[PDB]
Amino acid sequence: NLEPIFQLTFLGLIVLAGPAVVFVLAFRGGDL
Amino acid sequence: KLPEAYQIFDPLVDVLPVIPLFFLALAFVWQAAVGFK
Amino acid sequence: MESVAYILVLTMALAVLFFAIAFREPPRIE
Amino acid sequence: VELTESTRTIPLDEAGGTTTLTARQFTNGQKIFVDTCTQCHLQGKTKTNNNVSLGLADLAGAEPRRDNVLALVEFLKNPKSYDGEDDYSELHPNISRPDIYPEMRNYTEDDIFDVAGYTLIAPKLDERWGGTIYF
Amino acid sequence: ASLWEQFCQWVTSTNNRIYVGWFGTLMIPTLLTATTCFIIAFIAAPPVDIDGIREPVAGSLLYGNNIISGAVVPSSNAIGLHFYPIWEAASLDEWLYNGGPYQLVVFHFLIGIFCYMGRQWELSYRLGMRPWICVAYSAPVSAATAVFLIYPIGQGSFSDGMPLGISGTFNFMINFQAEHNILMHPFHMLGVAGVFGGSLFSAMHGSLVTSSLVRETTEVESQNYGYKFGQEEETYNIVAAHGYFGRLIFQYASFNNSRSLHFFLGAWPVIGIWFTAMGVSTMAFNLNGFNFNQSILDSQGRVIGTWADVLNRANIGFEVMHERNAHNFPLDLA
Amino acid sequence: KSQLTYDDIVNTGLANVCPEISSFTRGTIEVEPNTKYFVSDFCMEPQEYFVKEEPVNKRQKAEYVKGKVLTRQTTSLEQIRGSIAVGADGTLTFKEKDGIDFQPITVLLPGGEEVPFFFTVKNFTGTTEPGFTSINSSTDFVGDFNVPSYRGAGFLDPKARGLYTGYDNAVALPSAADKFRTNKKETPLGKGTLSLQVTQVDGSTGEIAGIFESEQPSDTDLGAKEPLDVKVRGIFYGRVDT
Amino acid sequence: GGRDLPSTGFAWWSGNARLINLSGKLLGAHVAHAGLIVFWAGAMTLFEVAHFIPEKPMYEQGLILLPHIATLGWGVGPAGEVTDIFPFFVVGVLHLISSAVLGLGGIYHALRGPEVLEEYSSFFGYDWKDKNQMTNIIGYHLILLGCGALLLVFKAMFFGGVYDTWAPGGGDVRVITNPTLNPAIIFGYLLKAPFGGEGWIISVNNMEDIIGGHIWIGLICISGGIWHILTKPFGWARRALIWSGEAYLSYSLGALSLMGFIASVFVWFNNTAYPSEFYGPTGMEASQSQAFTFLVRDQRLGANIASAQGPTGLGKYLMRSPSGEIIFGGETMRFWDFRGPWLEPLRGPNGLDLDKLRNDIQPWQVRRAAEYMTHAPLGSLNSVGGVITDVNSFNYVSPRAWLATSHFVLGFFFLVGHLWHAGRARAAAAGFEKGIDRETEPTLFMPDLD
Amino acid sequence: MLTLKIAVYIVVGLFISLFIFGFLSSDPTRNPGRKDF
Amino acid sequence: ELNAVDAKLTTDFGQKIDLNNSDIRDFRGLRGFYPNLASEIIKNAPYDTVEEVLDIPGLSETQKSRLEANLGSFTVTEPSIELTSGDDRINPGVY
Ligand code: CLA
Ligand code: CLA
Ligand code: CLA
Ligand code: CLA
Ligand code: CLA
Ligand SMILES: CC1=C(/C=C/C(C)=C/C=C/C(C)=C/C=C/C=C(C)/C=C/C=C(C)/C=C/C2=C(C)CCCC2(C)C)C(C)(C)CCC1
Ligand SMILES: CC1=C(/C=C/C(C)=C/C=C/C(C)=C/C=C/C=C(C)/C=C/C=C(C)/C=C/C2=C(C)CCCC2(C)C)C(C)(C)CCC1
Ligand SMILES: CCCCCCCCCCCCO[C@@H]1O[C@H](CO)[C@@H](O[C@H]2O[C@H](CO)[C@@H](O)[C@H](O)[C@H]2O)[C@H](O)[C@H]1O
Ligand SMILES: CCCCCCCCCCCCO[C@@H]1O[C@H](CO)[C@@H](O[C@H]2O[C@H](CO)[C@@H](O)[C@H](O)[C@H]2O)[C@H](O)[C@H]1O
Ligand SMILES: CCCCCCCCCCCCO[C@@H]1O[C@H](CO)[C@@H](O[C@H]2O[C@H](CO)[C@@H](O)[C@H](O)[C@H]2O)[C@H](O)[C@H]1O
Ligand code: OEX
Ligand SMILES: [Ca+2]
Ligand SMILES: [Ca+2]
Ligand SMILES: [Cl-]
Ligand SMILES: [Cl-]
Repeated sequence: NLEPIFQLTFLGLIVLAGPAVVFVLAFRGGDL
Repeated sequence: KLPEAYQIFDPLVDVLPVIPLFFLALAFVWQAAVGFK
Repeated sequence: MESVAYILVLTMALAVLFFAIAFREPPRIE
Repeated sequence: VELTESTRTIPLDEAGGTTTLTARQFTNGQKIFVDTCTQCHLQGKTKTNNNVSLGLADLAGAEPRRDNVLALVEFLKNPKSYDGEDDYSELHPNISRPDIYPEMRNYTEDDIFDVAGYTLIAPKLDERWGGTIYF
Repeated sequence: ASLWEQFCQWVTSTNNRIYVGWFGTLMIPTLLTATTCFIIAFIAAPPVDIDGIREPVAGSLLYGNNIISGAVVPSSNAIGLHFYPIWEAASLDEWLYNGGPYQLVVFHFLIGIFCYMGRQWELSYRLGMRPWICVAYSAPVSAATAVFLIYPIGQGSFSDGMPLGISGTFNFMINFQAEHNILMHPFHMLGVAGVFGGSLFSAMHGSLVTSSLVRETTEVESQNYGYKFGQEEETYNIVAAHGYFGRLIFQYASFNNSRSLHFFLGAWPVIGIWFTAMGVSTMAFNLNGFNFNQSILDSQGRVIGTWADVLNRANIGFEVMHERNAHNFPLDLA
Repeated sequence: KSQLTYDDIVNTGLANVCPEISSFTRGTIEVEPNTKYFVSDFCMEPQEYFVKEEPVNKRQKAEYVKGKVLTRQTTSLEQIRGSIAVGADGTLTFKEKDGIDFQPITVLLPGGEEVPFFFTVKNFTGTTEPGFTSINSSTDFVGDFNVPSYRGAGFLDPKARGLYTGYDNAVALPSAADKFRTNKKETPLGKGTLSLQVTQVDGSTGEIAGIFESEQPSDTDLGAKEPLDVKVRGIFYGRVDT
Repeated sequence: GGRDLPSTGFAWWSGNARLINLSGKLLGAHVAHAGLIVFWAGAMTLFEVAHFIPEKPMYEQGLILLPHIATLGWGVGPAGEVTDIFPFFVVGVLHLISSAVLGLGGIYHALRGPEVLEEYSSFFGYDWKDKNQMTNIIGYHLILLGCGALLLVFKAMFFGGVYDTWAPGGGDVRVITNPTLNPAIIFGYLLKAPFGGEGWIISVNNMEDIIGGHIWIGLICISGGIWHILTKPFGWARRALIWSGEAYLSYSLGALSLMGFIASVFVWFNNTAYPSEFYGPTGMEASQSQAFTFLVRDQRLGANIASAQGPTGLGKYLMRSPSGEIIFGGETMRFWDFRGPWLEPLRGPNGLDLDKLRNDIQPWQVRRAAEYMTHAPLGSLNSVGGVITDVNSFNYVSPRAWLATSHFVLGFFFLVGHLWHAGRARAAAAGFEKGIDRETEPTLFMPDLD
Repeated sequence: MLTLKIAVYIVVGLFISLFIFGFLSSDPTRNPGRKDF
Repeated sequence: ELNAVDAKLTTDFGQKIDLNNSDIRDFRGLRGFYPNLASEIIKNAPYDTVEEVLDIPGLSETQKSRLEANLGSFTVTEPSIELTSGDDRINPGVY
């Protein structure tokens, strides 16, 4: 099904988001 | 099942309830980014 | 009469507990 | 071995006829079984009345015999006692009564055929099918 | 200076040989009541109709039991979860026949051990100690509560509580395995990790301290006399222990901080027993261990057995024989 | 109890008590000499229990010793349906048909012996003296009832020996497994004698109440022991359909 | 606010303790957590809806939130059949959207807003030791909590009603018109023994009592809130209690543990607030349903279910409870206090009625008993339903089992948290939470025990 | 049995009241540390 | 010594369906008997000879033909109360 593909894609987006926020805040000298 | 106008975002709905676990893990990720100070 | 044996060994255990608590070697700071 | 053609070859009628379920049909029948009948027919038993199980001898001893596909499909349309006497429509799940058995109201004739076929093929894959509740 | 104040000062006194405390004012009567009734019942109680089918079980020594087989039998299944004190029986003999001593002993025991936990906190407070010894003691308290209170509540009868005896305990475990597959429950697995690891670490810490004692004695005397109660100085070299252990495995797998080590020693078995207590407490509501019966099928659909299937055969053997006269219907629903 | 709900009697021991004819009258249920009267809700409440001690001597009188019931308020037969049949000679016949017509009861005798028995009125046929034209204070149904075995044939002893189930030998002792007479279980059918002496009749509603005295054997443990003789005294209540 | 061990004395694994006296950041942590709770409510509800099969019973689909909505009387009709999925969907979406507002506010207060509210406002600034203000906060929240209870009341009385499993003519949504205001009944419930046959407040068995309770609860909570705003803690309470943030946390942890144990028992035993048509049978119901199912079968085969003695001598199908009530035989004798809307028609004043059991059985009762018996809240951790020795083909674990097990575990670990924080609050108030001072170790000035 | 019930109720009520009035009687002050509170 | 049901098993009761003692599940083997006709037979027991299983009041044509077609599956032995008391002929505890 393309569903297992869409579920894993949404899950990958959500998984990357939080670490991405921390990474941007660390790279740009944010208030971590 | 979701109403027919929303059956599009069904794969997104199936992966939503897990996100607070990711919040708990993100606490640790941020601590590791700050070196567990 | 095995009941007597069982009660006697149990009583020995409990009496040892009593003496070990009431009459123990007093821990002293030296 | 694989799920051969002879494994899925089962009696269609009492007059000697035989039909072969496809692998898709066997899988579908298994799926409906697991979804609708296992709550009471786990491993071919009958928890609410194990005098009338899904074992091959039991299905064959009904009146008329239920060890063929068409009789099973009829039973799931109009269920009866083990002797064909008493009406069991308000007592056993069937497609003829969607008011009292809403869970079955979307199963088509092909689906009922598939679950009857699975019911007939499962006893050949397990010796403990249709046994005592604990066995 | 008032009489109530004088009594309060005596109760909370840290100079009593045995600390009493407010929690103790409850602990002492309840535990004493439980001990008296338990000893009297274990010696002399008449047989108890545990399964409520008028088939009394002899639990006491005077009725033919030995120490291993003797028990205080849980109260009748006919009672279920009903409160059954002495004053609800038409005679002490009816009370005994229906397993009243079990209810009295367990209720007083449960109250007593919760008060024991509170008392541990209380004395730590009066001694100016840190307060968490009671937290560690809450693990065995949780396990005892699971087997004597929570499991009966979930199953619906104090007859399903753990019997107060050795063979009675084994019966409980066997029946529990037959109906819940506790061996295949992950929380029991964490309990086994907790106890195996607790013993492992007890042996490891004891052996490492004993190995690293500072020379203080001669070879004619016990090395224990090299320690003096109340001494300022440490009696073993933690640095030597860490050098040995960090060479036995690798440097980073060894503790150099006694505080961190003693925390780990406390936390591991305590956490493991919390998990196992919660496991028993949740199988009280019939959320059982893993079921992998007929999980593996070949292509034709035939069942390939695994070790879980053989375990299931053992469980079925236990289940079909238990309470052999108590079931009238095909499914053991509780 | 006539106006009491389930929520008002539960947990109070009023479910094990016989109903009582309120209207204190000395009525009479008139009877045609060749008819049948149905009995709807027959209840027998046992109040006294006596067990015939067996003295070690063979010429001493046995005597009946009172016991205390170890079981609780589970001692009453109720909701029993019967018939009263009238012979041509004025004989009244009580014929219990069905209902909750048995209760296992365990009594303790002084000296620590537990005596369970199958308290029952199963298949009771009681007859009065010929010549009755009404059910009154003089009615006294006397007859025999069946006492089946206290333990069923499906029962299993602690070594899993039973009658149509279980082992037929002492499996714990393979070499001496056929030594024990208790390897053979039997469930012989016993007999009791019951008398129903009717003391109060309410003819306006067809109700009858009285006192009973029963005599029956106790449990034998699938034949493991000789049964004792149990005497049960208590009160009963019935309603006659006219 | 220090965010490291050298500045706070708290390690990273105890980092949230660094917020104890940072009221602004603490408020941010609280609002963002509330956001997590509301997010889970909305998202899990939408998951349940997307996974919901409308015709299949709710307890067969792993649902625990839609049963709560359906008990409130939204989206369901008679016997709990689903009329419209849209109300469940609406409930989920509104929680999901509000979650974002709370997340924003939390991240704002936690990250950007004032770390301490004391300076900014006298109204929102609190000191843990300021008993008047802490009681003010207790009061404002007690008034909102009582308002929520009255919201339940309003839904049950004026806004479509709630599901009454005990309704005549079958279970259905009912508008409650006469809630039990009688304080004797309402508070008598509090005074009932927590043992079999009585069940404390778990035995509440009619929506009129539940609704009258929530009118009392709303009234008492609103009154207590007003009292706490207009009063200050009295002397005895000022003397018997520890007045600190960790102390108040430990008090709330004790309360939460108590409520968790209570909720576990409630879902396990009560079928009024937790209707079996949504939550499945209680284990007591499943056992009684088994006894009943084989009562009907054997009777139909011609057995005398009244006079049939079992192998032990007790009646096979029917017996007497220790107080004499006519009850179902077998091991189910333990569940003889069970009350259920499909059983109670067959019960007379003395218990189960022979006339009713021989003439008034209905096919819906037999079907219900079969369904409840085969859905006994027994199952494995990997959701293999039925007894643990059964094979793998039945995917079912009761929602009652999930909810009861989960809330017992949470109640226990929150009791542990209460002990942890209560002992720590006591030691920290007394000044020895960090260890024993070497110079003034108390035991060095105490006499020997012997 | 009524005599025994009343005896048990009296004893239990006395012990519970003793517990409550004890932990109410300035119990936080009964420690070797700070006792101002 | 043999107990009474084991001795019964030594007789014809162990070979064929016994009209006076066999439980309702033993009639499952005859097509069209379980449950109604088996119920009526067990209800009108005992029987003195197999032939008089045809003289049960209220029996119809179908049941009479069904009984006559299976007369040779039937035997009659003395009613043993070890298989009848307590409605054991309907539910002996076997599922
Ligand atoms: C419910 C979970 C929760 C919450 C609400 C908080 C909240 C807080 N923590 Mg705690 N913490 C938690 C769990 C939690 N923590 C856990 C599990 C641990 C152990 C790892 C810690 C360990 C810890 C330490 C060690 C410290 C805190 C501190 C703090 C406070 C300052 C935060 C800060 O500056 O971080 C800055 C972090 C970042 C800037 C990284 C990004 C964080 C944002 C919020 C991510 C949000 C993403 C989200 C998807 C966006 C949605 C937007 C929109 C949709 C609404 C803050 C109030 C600090 C404190 O006490 O301050 C005095 C501190 O020192 N925490
Ligand atoms: C009160 C909490 C609660 C309860 C009762 C349930 C119950 C259920 N959920 Mg839900 N769920 C919850 C919270 C809850 N959930 C949360 C917080 C999330 C977000 C992750 C989800 C996400 C979720 C999804 C996505 C799905 C479910 C599903 C289910 C069903 C099957 C569960 C299953 O197979 O578990 C398997 C059991 C386990 C994984 C065991 C977990 C063991 C935990 C981690 C132990 C922790 C205990 C303790 C606190 C540890 C502390 C240690 C320390 C204190 C010492 C069941 C009805 C499924 C379903 O049927 O949906 C329709 C499904 O697909 N749930
Ligand atoms: C428990 C929740 C809570 C609490 C106590 C506070 C408290 C505070 N906030 Mg915060 N805030 C919150 C939630 C909360 N906020 C949320 C969820 C958001 C996201 C929208 C914000 C966003 C926010 C911003 C952006 C700012 C504040 C500011 C403030 C301060 C002044 C508030 C004000 O204007 O006076 C009182 C305000 C009012 C009386 C009007 C608002 C009342 C609300 C909006 C209506 C009722 C609430 C709700 C809709 C009804 C019930 C809720 C429901 C769940 C039952 C004060 C310390 C300000 C600050 O730091 O100043 C220095 C500031 O700049 N807050
Ligand atoms: C979450 C709600 C909440 C909270 C946190 C508080 C908190 C407080 N209240 Mg308030 N109160 C509330 C709701 C609340 N109240 C409501 C709704 C009302 C209206 C009825 C009141 C009415 C009220 C009055 C009239 C008084 C307080 C007082 C107090 C203070 C001390 C009370 C105390 O020592 O309790 C602990 C309780 C005791 C010491 C009493 C002993 C009871 C024994 C131990 C039996 C306990 C039962 C048992 C242990 C639990 C059984 C379980 C089951 C019943 C649930 C404290 C600040 C007092 C105060 O100082 O006023 C300002 C005071 O006099 N409250
Ligand atoms: C609302 C409840 C509540 C609140 C607000 C707090 C708040 C606090 N606690 Mg307490 N605590 C609570 C409940 C609560 N606790 C409970 C219920 C327990 C018993 C288990 C404890 C046990 C406890 C201890 C033992 C300690 C605290 C401490 C603290 C402080 C620092 C906490 C911190 O930074 O954690 C940081 C958070 C983490 C490190 C994350 C923990 C991760 C756990 C193991 C996961 C739990 C399982 C979870 C459900 C995930 C399962 C899924 C899995 C498959 C991945 C803070 C004041 C500390 C303290 O005293 O400071 C003064 C401290 O040492 N708490
Ligand atoms: C402070 C802090 C923290 C925390 C945080 C938090 C806790 C947060 C929260 C937050 C949150 C809580 C969030 C939320 C959000 C959400 C959202 C974003 C929403 C969205 C929605 C939507 C978009 C929807 C849609 C839809 C619809 C409408 C319908 C159906 C379908 C769908 C689903 C598609 C941590 C730990 C990290 C650490 C550091 C600090
Ligand atoms: C809604 C509802 C209802 C109602 C209910 C109610 C009415 C409630 C109430 C409740 C309540 C009424 C509550 C209470 C509580 C209590 C508690 C919880 C207490 C506690 C206490 C404490 C905690 C104390 C402490 C202490 C002590 C012990 C002494 C000294 C020291 C101190 C202070 C520490 C009903 C059931 C009808 C129905 C259903 C629904
Ligand atoms: C391929 C094998 C896989 C490797 C697995 C990796 C696991 C290691 C990650 C665990 C911790 C991660 O977060 C870790 O915390 C430390 C605390 O000492 C942080 O802090 C570190 O910062 C700098 C480097 O940036 C160091 O000079 C400093 O000595 C240290 O404090 C680091 O950012 C990171 O090393
Ligand atoms: C304060 C400390 C002392 C504790 C209190 C003492 C009271 C306890 C009484 C038991 C003492 C022995 O007294 C008596 O023992 C016999 C021996 O089994 C018991 O006898 C019981 O068991 C025997 C054999 O198992 C049976 O034959 C007998 O019928 C039965 O009643 C009596 O029931 C008991 O009354
Ligand atoms: C000192 C601290 C506080 C202590 C004060 C407590 C004193 C004890 C008072 C209550 C104890 C007695 O309470 C009383 O007990 C008898 C039991 O025989 C109960 O009696 C109950 O059961 C008996 C028989 O089992 C029935 O005859 C009666 O119909 C029923 O009400 C009463 O309902 C109860 O009111
Ligand atoms: O009691 Mn003791 O062991 Ca609990 O599961 Mn049901 O019940 Mn009886 O059988 Mn299996
Ligand atoms: Ca989906
Ligand atoms: Ca189903
Ligand atoms: Cl057993
Ligand atoms: Cl049973």
